[PDB]
Amino acid sequence: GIRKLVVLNPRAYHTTFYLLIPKDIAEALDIKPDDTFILNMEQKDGDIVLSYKRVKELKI
Amino acid sequence: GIRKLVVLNPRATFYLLIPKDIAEALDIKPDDTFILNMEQKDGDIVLSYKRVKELKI
Repeated sequence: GIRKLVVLNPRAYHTTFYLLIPKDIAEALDIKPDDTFILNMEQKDGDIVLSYKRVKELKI
Repeated sequence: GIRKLVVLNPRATFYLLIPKDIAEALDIKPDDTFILNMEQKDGDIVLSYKRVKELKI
């Protein structure tokens, strides 16, 4: 009856934005800098969602 | 039958970029709040960052 959820803010650096990939999580799915993701804009109950899907075929 | 698409790589701590165009389109602001939901699909992971309202930080 309980779960941890991580909250975030975009990381700014015009202005470029990024989204952190939690330490512990990156280790679980063994995220490698060469991992390839395609991003899709989606929505749920009026809340925008940015889904980053990992597709191995796209690695180079 | 042609198409140009953007592919993203984790940029090292790793971060994922929010393409200028999408960021603008969705009016991303540095104080927006997102929760990170994970899902499995086509045999692989998905990092869904939902921009929520009823939360802060």
